[PDB]
Amino acid sequence: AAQTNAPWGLARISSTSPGTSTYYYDESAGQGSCVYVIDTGIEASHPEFEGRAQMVKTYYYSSRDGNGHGTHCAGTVGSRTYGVAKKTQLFGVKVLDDNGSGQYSTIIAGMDFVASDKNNRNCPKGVVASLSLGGGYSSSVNSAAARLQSSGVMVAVAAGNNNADARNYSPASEPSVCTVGASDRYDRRSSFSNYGSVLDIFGPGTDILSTWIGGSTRSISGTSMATPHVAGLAAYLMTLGKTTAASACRYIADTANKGDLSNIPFGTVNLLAYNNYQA
Ligand SMILES: [Ca+2]
Ligand SMILES: [Cl-]
Repeated sequence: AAQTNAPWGLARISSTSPGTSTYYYDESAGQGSCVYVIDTGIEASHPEFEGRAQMVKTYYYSSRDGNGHGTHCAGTVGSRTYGVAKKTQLFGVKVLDDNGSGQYSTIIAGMDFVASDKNNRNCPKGVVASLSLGGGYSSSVNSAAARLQSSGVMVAVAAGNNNADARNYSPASEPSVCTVGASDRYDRRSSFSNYGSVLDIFGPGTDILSTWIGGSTRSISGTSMATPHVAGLAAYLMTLGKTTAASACRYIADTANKGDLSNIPFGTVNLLAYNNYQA
């Protein structure tokens, strides 16, 4: 399949070179997989989700995404126009308030929730969790992310946006999950992206167009935007049978575009998520 005039990041993950405009992908499109978006919620009614999104848990007064962030990230995972895995099932877990903030105890509880809830969902191609969130180092947060991964969920987490070593951020610094840095459309490390030995992969994160609340769309930037590219790529690759929840991060690193990014500090991977699609 090919999507012409795609958001740059979608085109990027299906090209060995920057600057293209068509997103090439197998039409299975993540069908049969499920991705939990652990965030501010998801506006499931957005036409771009086509009935494939639903809220399954909230830690606030409403399940409504009153911010937009969670809807944006969900859209990069799996919306029709803006998503990597256009036929996946999306599940929203609202651990962040409508200002985009959340307490660690709440974020932990939402991870544990997914580890259990997935046992009551039909996800025959597997389960992914996208965590476009985090703050400073916390062993308890890292342990929660490790638990979610061990339970059989492909965990993708944001590296953080401090132009600093991700070793001092959580859940970014948990080794056993997939820690995602951000790049721009010219294959530079995004100006804000964290780096370091714990990063597994880069994805597009500067000026990413996706869904927003109110049935809208907008472009924003962050390692929060890179993360759902990787989560969606994992779902896509799991539906194709190429990898599993346990092995998907490693598979994505194995198959990544290598040494194409600039301003990567020595000791950080120079690896850009790539679907290696061959019509
Ligand atoms: Ca890792
Ligand atoms: Cl709910």
